[PDB]
Amino acid sequence: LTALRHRSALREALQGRDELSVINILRWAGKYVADPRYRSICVDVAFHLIDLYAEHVGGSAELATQFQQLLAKVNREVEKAELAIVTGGMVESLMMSVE
Amino acid sequence: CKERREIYLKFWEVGADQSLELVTRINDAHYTKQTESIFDLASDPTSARFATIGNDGMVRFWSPKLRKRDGLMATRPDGQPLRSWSCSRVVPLPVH
Amino acid sequence: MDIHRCRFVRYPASAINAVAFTHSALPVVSSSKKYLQKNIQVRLAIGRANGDIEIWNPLNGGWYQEVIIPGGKDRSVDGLVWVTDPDEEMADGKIIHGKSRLFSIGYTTTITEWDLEKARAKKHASGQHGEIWCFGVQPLPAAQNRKLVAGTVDGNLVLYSIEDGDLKFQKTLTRTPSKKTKFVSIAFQSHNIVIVGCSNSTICAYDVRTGTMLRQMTLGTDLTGGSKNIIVWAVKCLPNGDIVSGDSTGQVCIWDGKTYTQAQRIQSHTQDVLCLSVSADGSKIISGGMDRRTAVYEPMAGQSGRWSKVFHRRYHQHDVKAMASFEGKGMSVVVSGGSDASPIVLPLRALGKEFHRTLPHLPQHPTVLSAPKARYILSWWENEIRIWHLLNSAQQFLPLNLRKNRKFLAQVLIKGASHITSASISEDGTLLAASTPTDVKVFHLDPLYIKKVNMTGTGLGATRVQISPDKRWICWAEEGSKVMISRVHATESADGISYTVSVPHKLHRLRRQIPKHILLGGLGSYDRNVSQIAFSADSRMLSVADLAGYIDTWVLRGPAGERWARNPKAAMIPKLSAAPVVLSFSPTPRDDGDYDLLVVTTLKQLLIFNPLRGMLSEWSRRNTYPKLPEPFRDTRDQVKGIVWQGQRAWFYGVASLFMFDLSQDFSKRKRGAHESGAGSKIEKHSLVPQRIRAASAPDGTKWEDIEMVDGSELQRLREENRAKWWHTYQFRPIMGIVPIEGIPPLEVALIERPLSEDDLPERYFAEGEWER
Amino acid sequence: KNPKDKRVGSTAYRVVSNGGDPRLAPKAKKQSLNLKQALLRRDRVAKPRGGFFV
Amino acid sequence: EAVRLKGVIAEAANYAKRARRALADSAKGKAMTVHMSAELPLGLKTDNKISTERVRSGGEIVARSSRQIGHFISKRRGIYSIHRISEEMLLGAAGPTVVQEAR
Amino acid sequence: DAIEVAGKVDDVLLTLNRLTKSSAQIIAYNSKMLATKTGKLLHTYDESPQSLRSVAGGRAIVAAAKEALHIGILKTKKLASWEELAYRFVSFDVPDIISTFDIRPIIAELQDIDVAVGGARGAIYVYSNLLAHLHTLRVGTIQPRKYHWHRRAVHSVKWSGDGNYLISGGYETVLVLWQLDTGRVDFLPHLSAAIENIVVSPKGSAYALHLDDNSAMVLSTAEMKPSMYVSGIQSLVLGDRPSKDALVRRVWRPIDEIASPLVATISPQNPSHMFL
RNA sequence: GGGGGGAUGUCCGGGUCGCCCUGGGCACCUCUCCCGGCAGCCUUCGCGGGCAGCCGUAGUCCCGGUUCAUACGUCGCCGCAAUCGCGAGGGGACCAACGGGUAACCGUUCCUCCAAGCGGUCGCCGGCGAGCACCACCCCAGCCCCGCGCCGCCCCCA
Repeated sequence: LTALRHRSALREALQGRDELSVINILRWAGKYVADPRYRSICVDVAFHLIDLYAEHVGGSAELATQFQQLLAKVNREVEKAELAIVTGGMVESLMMSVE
Repeated sequence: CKERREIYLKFWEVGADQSLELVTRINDAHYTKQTESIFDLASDPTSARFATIGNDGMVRFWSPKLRKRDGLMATRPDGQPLRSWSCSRVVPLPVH
Repeated sequence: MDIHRCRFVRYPASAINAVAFTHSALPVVSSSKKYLQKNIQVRLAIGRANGDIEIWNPLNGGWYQEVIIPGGKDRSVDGLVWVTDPDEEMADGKIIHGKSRLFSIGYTTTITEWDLEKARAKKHASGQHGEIWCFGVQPLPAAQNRKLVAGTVDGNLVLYSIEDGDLKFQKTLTRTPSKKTKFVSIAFQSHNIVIVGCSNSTICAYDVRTGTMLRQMTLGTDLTGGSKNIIVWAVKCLPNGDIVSGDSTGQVCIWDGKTYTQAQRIQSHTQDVLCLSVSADGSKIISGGMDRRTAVYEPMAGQSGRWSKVFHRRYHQHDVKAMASFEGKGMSVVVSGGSDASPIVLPLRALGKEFHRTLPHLPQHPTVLSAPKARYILSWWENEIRIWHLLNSAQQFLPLNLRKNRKFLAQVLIKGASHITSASISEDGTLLAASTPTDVKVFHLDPLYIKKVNMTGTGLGATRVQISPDKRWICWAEEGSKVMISRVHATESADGISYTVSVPHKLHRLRRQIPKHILLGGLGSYDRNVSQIAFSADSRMLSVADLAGYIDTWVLRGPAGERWARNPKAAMIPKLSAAPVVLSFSPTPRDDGDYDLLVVTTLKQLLIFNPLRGMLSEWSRRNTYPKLPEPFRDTRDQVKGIVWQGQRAWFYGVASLFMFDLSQDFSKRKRGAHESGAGSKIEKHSLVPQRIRAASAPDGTKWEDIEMVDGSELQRLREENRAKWWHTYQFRPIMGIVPIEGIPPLEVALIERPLSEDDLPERYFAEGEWER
Repeated sequence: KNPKDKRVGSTAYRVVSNGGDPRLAPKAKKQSLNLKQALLRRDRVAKPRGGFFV
Repeated sequence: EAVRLKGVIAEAANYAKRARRALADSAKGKAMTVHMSAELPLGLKTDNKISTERVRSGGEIVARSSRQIGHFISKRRGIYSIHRISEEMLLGAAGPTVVQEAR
Repeated sequence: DAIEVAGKVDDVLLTLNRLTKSSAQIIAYNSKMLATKTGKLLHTYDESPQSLRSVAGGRAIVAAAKEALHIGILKTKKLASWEELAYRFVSFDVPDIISTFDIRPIIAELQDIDVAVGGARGAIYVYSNLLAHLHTLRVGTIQPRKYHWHRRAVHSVKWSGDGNYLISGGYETVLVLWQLDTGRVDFLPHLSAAIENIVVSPKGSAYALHLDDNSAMVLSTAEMKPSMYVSGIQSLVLGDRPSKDALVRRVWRPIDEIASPLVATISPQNPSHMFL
């Protein structure tokens, strides 16, 4: 995926998919936002699949539920990133209290 | 695109056959809420120290150390130890 | 005019399996022997995978789809062969042209000669063997002793006789030694030397006299990977003696024939070759294959026997399964047919000099009907008739309710295995009629409930069928040429209306005057099959027209004392210069008791008759063909049909639309330029150059252009006897324009059929050829 | 279709069957038709047929 | 909560602006697929007007020919549509009234 | 070129000089005629002229206009006197925008020529027999053989020795070779930069390429290996001749510019070296 | 996009009441020049300039509804060094989401532990075996595919 954003063909790579294919790619995405080490690239792909396959979510409700299970991890992915900075401030001026 | 800027820094050694080899790579040498475009780099003319300034505003000072985690020194298979640079110092900058 | 566009009628396409000219070429004459070469009947026969064999007339750029004969269920075609005798000379030097017999193969052990005069299969002939996978006629040097060669799956070359109008399997030339060789492509380098490409990567050369084996040619493994059998998909012969063959790697090979060995290989396509063509002088090579792509190749200057590709291009959207080339009466073309249902024709001598022509993928007949009082629309194919009711107008809606507005109302399926040639409906939609080549059946409908009105007297089918607007007469073109009518009687009872058909009454068509050499030569008594039939708006007058241009009409004399007699002015009705494509009575009545018959022939000849006077209407005497507007004069589109208005008539081809005011009179495509029978010339980007300027006078100010070549009194009278017209092409795949009710306003259904990959068969790819 | 034959065990009683094609057209052999189909489709694979569907 | 609803009202205003563009062109008579009911399309997508430029090999661009533009308006057409002509069209002045089935 | 003025073969110089911007003129010179700086005007043509080459000797010359081509055939034979140096010219439009071209002279006479021409669409037209096609007012129907492989501009097209291979290279860093005896292509696929130029040895042995990153490679045939290797500074150059794909309005039109100074360090402990 | 106009259709004070208008709402066709590009043709080496310019929108006689893709030289085995992954099976949370059921709750997906075992990447100053041959011809059995006949079952009427 770093290769396909670097040679700019992620949009080509994802614009021709089908129901089951975006089921699999969404399943990978929803599995792998949670790692921040590739969260950027994953959320780029997530943006693209939103641009590309949000139309037939009512035509296929099992993918709407997959579209939901995208959020169903993301609504606690706000809390991981938030509580990160909540912990992220808890360290920094304890370092200041050293001096 | 200014969000999706990707800025590598790589430390390299050179062999007398003009060989350029990696020793380290840092993906984030200047980071705040988003990445900071790193402004300048300079060498200490007396020591192996590289200072650099970025959009963070901090100047960071990097020196090569020996790869040795818990006393086990990391040697290249020919025997020589693995050198690796590191942020030896950080200096923030007061702004007006 | 309120128009309802429609795309839910999934008219299924069919893969063209055969393209077949009745002549590969004609001997070239000058302008002064055009009168000799005028009466030569040249046509193109095509077979599609639903078993449909259809004949078109080239018309030197016209390409009018003459006839369609569909075959039954689980019935396809793959081959097609014309058998034209050499031209006969009568005792006084009159010419009788060669009677061209049509033969086909129906994926059987049987070869079938077809009769197009009675418009069915004439004869079958079957040998005890495998299934024939290529066949063709022995060429000409004997004179009256010609034969058919057919290769098959087990191998055995079967040999049929064709003379005295007979089609009988004679004997087997030779079978392959292996039990694993399939005979897949046939050609003939000489009268007695036959060359057949064959499944085990071979091209075997035999002599037909004693069934002997001249040689074998070999083909390697496909170094494209596995599947180590090369499939010799096609062979063609150059007229000078060399042999060329297309293969399974997409390559093409060139073979010296006097030693039958290969001089050259060319790597051209990426997937397989499916068809080839050679110029009639033996100069140009054409190769069409399943990369939806086709190439042309020329001989290298200098080096003998060496050729090279000039270029390639995608014309089609699916493969190019079959093709046929013609070079005669100044028209050098090649017709290519595949599976995207659209024939594509190319110039040979002006290849890279004129644009191609995409013929309509849809049939000539519109095959769309409407009971406008019932607002029922109708379309039939292989065994079924499909009916939609619209149940609402357009001004009521003038989004969410158009889906309920249309409705898949009904679908009836015919019994047996035949196909519906034609159909007719009553104006109120209570009477339906389906015509097969085997029988004709009527169905009474009550708003549904459908009952089968059973027909007596028939048993041989019909080609055309119309029902009178007053629901009293049913007429049919039986076996193409035989017009026959039966009265239907509508008896009421306490349950409702019921209908009983009388005996079919025959009405004798007029004995036309044709010379005997024309009656014998060509396709013989062929064009006498009729294409268009019409009752009047009151069904007191009947009129029929054939493929020749003749029109025979009939009057209805009342006293059931009603019977149809001949109109005496039908003799004064003259024969048309072209085949009439559309004819219709005017529903707006006249004031003298006569009718007004609007006719358009395939040269776009628009005119109108006063048939009881036996003459043209005065408005047609006024408005001439030079008076006709140029967007109608230049269309290259055969008029599919007409819908009437009060003072207007709305015409439609396949991609064109017009409306004319018949009350009024009237005041880009080039005209005087001479081309082949396909497309207009190139203007901007062609492989040939356009401006060739020589330069004398070294200052460069004097140049040269090197050409690249190998009724005044009548209009006085017609003006002393004494606009509103419109055209568009913004509805490209029109298959039906049918009126409905609910200069007057009318609603109308414009049903189209765009082609998709979904309708198309799917493309298969191995690992290498993966298209971008 | 054609009526199937009734054997006594030794003899095969059959009604003769020739009523299918009066004058229309010969019924194609789907077996050989599939042979030619695969012979085109030697070892390739097709494309995903449509777009977004089950 | 403000950032959550920041996002939603941002995209809502953007899609409403593009919908003003598309329904302006539809009232003109360019026959685009826009929504007809009083509820939000799940795809927040609009039919843009056809790019008159056609990208060719290798990167060169020629303007789109009217033939392919008509091919593109044809593929943008739907399954069933009432396409009423006017007498102002018949004389050549104004345009039609198009109503396609809600897709 | 080298021609026989009366009985002595000497060097003639053909100068293509613009008279307006969209037009130019070709003028012949001897040594003494160039010394007196007067010249033999042969042809002026008015369609944004690009170039000119000629056959060995002086039988045929060829001017490359943007979309057309001009062919000059020397009217007299053996060139008895100097003053009878006249060339019959015919112009004709190539269907693509002409980038470059090469010719093989079909030969002790000059019996014909075969011309390959490459255009920035990525196309090669080869014309088989121009002299036999234009020697004959009326001419027969001419049609080149089409060869499209490259997506971007083609930059350098030549013939292989005995002319059996159409050798070429352009922007896409692939040395491409049309087979010309069968329908195959053979390519040395991944060069370091765009192929700016291709040239051929006197024998069929050695190819020499100029490559867009200031480089030159001389290879031997079917060895394809660097037998003579030279590279230069490879700096960002403001191009005198701007670009060969800057003619047909790409999505990004490449512009000769320098938006930043070059990054470079001389090596200490070895000041003879510099990284850039 | 602006600045502006001539004209289409429209409501609220309205007017002798009609041509419509002013005051508010206005959407469009048109004209106007200033926005962005695109071309050509002279100019000068070029830098630049000039000239008469088109387009920013829709359906065609046909028809560009096109043309376009990146190499051989050798493979297989298993060993070393760094590096990552999957996980059979056995365990936890019941967080979240979905679909049912009011609900209880169920189920599905998910989060995570332990892990039999298993690969994958680069560097091997690793080793080992072998190169047409993963072939030609032929034959016999075999997986798939497809064709028809025979049964087995279920049918219904009987």
